[PDB]
Amino acid sequence: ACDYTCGSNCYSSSDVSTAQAAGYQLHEDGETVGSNSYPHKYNNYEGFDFSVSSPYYEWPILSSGDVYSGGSPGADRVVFNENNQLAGVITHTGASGNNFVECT
Repeated sequence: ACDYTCGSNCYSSSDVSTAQAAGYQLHEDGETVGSNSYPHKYNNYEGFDFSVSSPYYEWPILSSGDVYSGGSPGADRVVFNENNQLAGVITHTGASGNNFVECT
């Protein structure tokens, strides 16, 4: 199981989906979290090979705390579009300017 082990953290790809509907439910609800709109749309440029849609989105995924709301996730950050599908787990720290990149 856990196919997204980043920073030495075998995250469950099935658990990432739940957190995937976390930043999504908010993006579609129009509401927001913390106070800076965490769930936003990612344009992508590095060089991925996702196969979902164009209008991606970013939101932090956790496996112990809970929905991002009172702390600082950063680094891991599964992407998505508007159906809680899954663009891929990208990291925001393993690349200059914590750019995003498939967890490898």
